[PDB]
Amino acid sequence: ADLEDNMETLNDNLKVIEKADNAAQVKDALTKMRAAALDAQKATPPKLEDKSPDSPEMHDFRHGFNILVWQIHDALHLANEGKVKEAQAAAEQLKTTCNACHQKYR
Amino acid sequence: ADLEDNMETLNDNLKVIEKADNAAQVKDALTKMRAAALDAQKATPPKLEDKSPDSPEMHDFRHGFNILVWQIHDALHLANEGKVKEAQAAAEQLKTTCNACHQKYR
Amino acid sequence: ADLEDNMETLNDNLKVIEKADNAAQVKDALTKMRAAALDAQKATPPKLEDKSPDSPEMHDFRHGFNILVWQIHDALHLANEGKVKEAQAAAEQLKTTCNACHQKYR
Ligand code: HEC
Ligand code: HEC
Ligand code: HEC
Ligand SMILES: [Ca+2]
Ligand SMILES: [Ca+2]
Ligand SMILES: [Ca+2]
Ligand SMILES: [Ca+2]
Ligand SMILES: [Ca+2]
Ligand SMILES: [Ca+2]
Ligand SMILES: [Ca+2]
Ligand SMILES: [Ca+2]
Ligand SMILES: [Ca+2]
Ligand SMILES: [Cu+2]
Repeated sequence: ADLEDNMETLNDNLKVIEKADNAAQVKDALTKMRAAALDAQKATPPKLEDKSPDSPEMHDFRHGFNILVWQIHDALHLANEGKVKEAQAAAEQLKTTCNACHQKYR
Repeated sequence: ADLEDNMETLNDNLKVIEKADNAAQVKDALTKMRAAALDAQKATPPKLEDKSPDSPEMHDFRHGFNILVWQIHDALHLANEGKVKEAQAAAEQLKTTCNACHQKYR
Repeated sequence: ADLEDNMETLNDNLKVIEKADNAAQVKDALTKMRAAALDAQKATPPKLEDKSPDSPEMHDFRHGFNILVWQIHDALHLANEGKVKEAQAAAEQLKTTCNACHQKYR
């Protein structure tokens, strides 16, 4: 997928996670987010097409998904255990990471 | 290790995983695959020696191991739990990822 | 944080882990190490300021944290399970990875 299909996959599944009722549904939505975040790590954001492919800011932009992918990983494991409320809370606190990168390059 | 020693480590341990009987053996072979996949992520594939070190295709080639390393991670956790059959099935479905990258740069 | 604040976070938490008594304390210190190791992956080490931003040695330097981040991950999961002694032993065997990179670029 391209960058914004991924971004609309991170967002849709955030709402799904906040509204889910069993482990399976949270586990399902986080698994999608992780694939999306990894695929996103390829792309070149609009704001940085006018700069060099290995701009430091292009490296800052890839590092931001590592933070994100590692927090989906913790969230996912809570879900695999069945601590649904804890998994829901972890997913909710991802918006810090989404919106840190957002104000830089969005 | 170099690129093809790693590739022959991914392959040998695939057969090992498909033929194992306890959690320990699957866990052992997947742990080897993860080290191999990470070490592989360094290398420069033959097909891309004649292109620039930061070719997009050299970045596509490193991204492919992330997909791979993250699916070994799930497989490994099933094994740590003891769901041997589920871990065996996850390892089997890695060949999609092996052969996606393969037709591009192998 | 900058590179050496991260390095002094990896070190402080190593001692903390070796001296902890419950799962929670090990889990706490490893979680800090993982954030530190990821943040460190950005930086450019002193020894390699006088070389190109995408030196192979600058790529070797980022690969070293993957090895490190993936071994904190295993350690952390032992701690989440409550195998404190096993988690303590995993953290102790990280110094191989710390000191492999150290003799290259420290
Ligand atoms: C950088 C490391 C980012 C992280 C982490 C997240 N997002 Fe993101 N986002 C980023 C960029 C550069 C852009 C602009 C891309 C563009 O096409 O203009 C975006 C955009 C979005 C969007 C809008 C999609 C669209 O149709 O325009 C959404 C809905 C979005 N981002 C959501 C989102 C969520 C929920 C995140 C955390 C889970 C998240 N993003 C992380 C860069 C980055
Ligand atoms: C790219 C991201 C790859 C992934 C993921 C996997 N492989 Fe791979 N493989 C890749 C390249 C560029 C090459 C050519 C390297 C060369 O030395 O010519 C290969 C090669 C192999 C081989 C052959 C080893 C040899 O002696 O020539 C094998 C056995 C192999 N690959 C196996 C394999 C398996 C089982 C994978 C999934 C677990 C896998 N590879 C992933 C690139 C990539
Ligand atoms: C490279 C991939 C490294 C890994 C993995 C670890 N360290 Fe490291 N370390 C690295 C460099 C290039 C440097 C020099 C940076 C500098 O500021 O000079 C260091 C330095 C340290 C330090 C000293 C901090 C200071 O105030 O100078 C410490 C205490 C340290 N490193 C500890 C440490 C530990 C405990 C590690 C494993 C858990 C570890 N490092 C990994 C590069 C790399
Ligand atoms: Ca949209
Ligand atoms: Ca609900
Ligand atoms: Ca509901
Ligand atoms: Ca061979
Ligand atoms: Ca068998
Ligand atoms: Ca057998
Ligand atoms: Ca110091
Ligand atoms: Ca003690
Ligand atoms: Ca004590
Ligand atoms: Cu895990």
